[PDB]
Amino acid sequence: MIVLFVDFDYFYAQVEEVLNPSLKGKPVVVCVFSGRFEDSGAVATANYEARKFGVKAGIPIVEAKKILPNAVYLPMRKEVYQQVSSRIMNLLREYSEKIEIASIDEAYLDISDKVRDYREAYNLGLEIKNKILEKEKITVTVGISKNKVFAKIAADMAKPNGIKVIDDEEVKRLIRELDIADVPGIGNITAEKLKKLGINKLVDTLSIEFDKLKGMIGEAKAKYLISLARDEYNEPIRTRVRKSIGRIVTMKRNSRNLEEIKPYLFRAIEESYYKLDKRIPKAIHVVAVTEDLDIVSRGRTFPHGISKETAYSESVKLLQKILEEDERKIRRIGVRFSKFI
DNA sequence: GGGGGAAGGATTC
DNA sequence: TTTGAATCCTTCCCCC
Ligand SMILES: [Ca+2]
Ligand SMILES: [Ca+2]
Repeated sequence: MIVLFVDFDYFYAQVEEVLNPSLKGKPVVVCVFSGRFEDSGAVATANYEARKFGVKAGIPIVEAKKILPNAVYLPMRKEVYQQVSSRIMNLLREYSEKIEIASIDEAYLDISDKVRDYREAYNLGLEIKNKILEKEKITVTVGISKNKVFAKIAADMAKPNGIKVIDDEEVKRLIRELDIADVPGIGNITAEKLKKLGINKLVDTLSIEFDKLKGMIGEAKAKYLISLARDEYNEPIRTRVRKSIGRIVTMKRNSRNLEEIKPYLFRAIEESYYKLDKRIPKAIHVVAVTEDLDIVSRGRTFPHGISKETAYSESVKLLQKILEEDERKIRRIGVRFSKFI
């Protein structure tokens, strides 16, 4: 199998630049404002000018403004980025029928039946890159290798505006020398636990005791890392169906007062249904963030799709159940819909 | 013992 | 560490 992964560079920020080129060269920070106060919320993403100084995905807006008070701060316009994204993906479906859209700015192309060797893969890469730069003025990074994971790792090493192949020889090497925390799917919480087992490289999972690994990171991740270590990575390039849609919102102030919360909940539901757009869910879950930033949710599943009225009544019950089973005040309330027809 | 599916906390981005 | 959106993934429970 030959895999070509495409990762759009600092995507949200890059899109704002394209729609307004005068932003080029300037640090641009795309933000998601929470509303509890002035500048409340986190940064979704920033261009490289802003990242050189620490401003990156996740840092509070307030802190980003302390570092770069004159940077350009823009509100997240997901709808716009999604449309630009869809056009780019469609350009990609032209280089292969077997494409997996892993997210708004990532896609995996199984190009076996399109190229014979990496040289030809690399060259198809350049085509793809140029086509996107020309057509949309968006720079992306291409990763090419034997499977989805190493094709992603190839992109991670070459971004931004890069292109990199990782052949079978580099893979065997990476299995030995790559820091495990750089393995797609392994996050901070799993990364640290792996350090607590003497595991820093993929190869290290082959010596530990399975039941010990299984019971520390989980049977799924365990089996996952072992398969990569034995270089037998098992999971093809399939489509991908967004399986859930929701919305969480922040309230002006905390409270466990049903009538105070309802307006927010109902707003979450309306926005949620706007996105559903033709998709009929069968399950609904209500989500609440307590005053001490703890998450709590309660959902229910039906044998038929959920009309908006049912969604309306059912969410009050779920919210009430929550308020009942938890004594803390609520800070944020949201809903989530899934199991579509 | 274990398939199958809901539920809801945990973790990844 | 805030701080949103979505999936991951143990776990509980019905029941053969
Ligand atoms: Ca990207
Ligand atoms: Ca991304």
